[PDB]
Amino acid sequence: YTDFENTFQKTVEPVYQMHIKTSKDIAVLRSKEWFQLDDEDFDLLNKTLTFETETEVTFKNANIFSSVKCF
Amino acid sequence: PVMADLNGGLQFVPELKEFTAKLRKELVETSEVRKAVSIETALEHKVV
Amino acid sequence: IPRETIPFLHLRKKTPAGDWKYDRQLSSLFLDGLEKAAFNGVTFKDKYV
Repeated sequence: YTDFENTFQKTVEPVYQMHIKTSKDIAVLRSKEWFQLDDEDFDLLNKTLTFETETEVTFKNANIFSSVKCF
Repeated sequence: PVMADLNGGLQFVPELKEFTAKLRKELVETSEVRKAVSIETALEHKVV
Repeated sequence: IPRETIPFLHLRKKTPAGDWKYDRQLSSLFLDGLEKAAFNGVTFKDKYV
């Protein structure tokens, strides 16, 4: 089958844990557009963040996704 | 006997040790943050 | 202590320039401690020297 236009995949990614030890970690996180905070001045230092993401990918072909969303 | 001071006015700064430490810390933090952000942007670009 | 004087025993304070100068407050504290020691006596209980 090559009808990738009708293929899609929704996957609940495993929960990820990240300990924010330094301001370098905060800078790296804030450099990510996808990483958004309700309180932009939230103090992430010395805090453990847990990410529960779901990825929805629509395929263009076998290898390359036509669109990738992670929310 | 003579005491020549060739210090360049370094004595007039208050808490020279703390000022120097904060200068080094600022430069180091800027360098590490920029390097980490560049590496992560590169990895994201390669993954995409 | 008279005004504009240096007591024989005083405590100095380091100025921002880095040099130690006679300090009225610290000197007064030290002299007051000396008077208390001279009159009441000073204890050194639980002091390991």
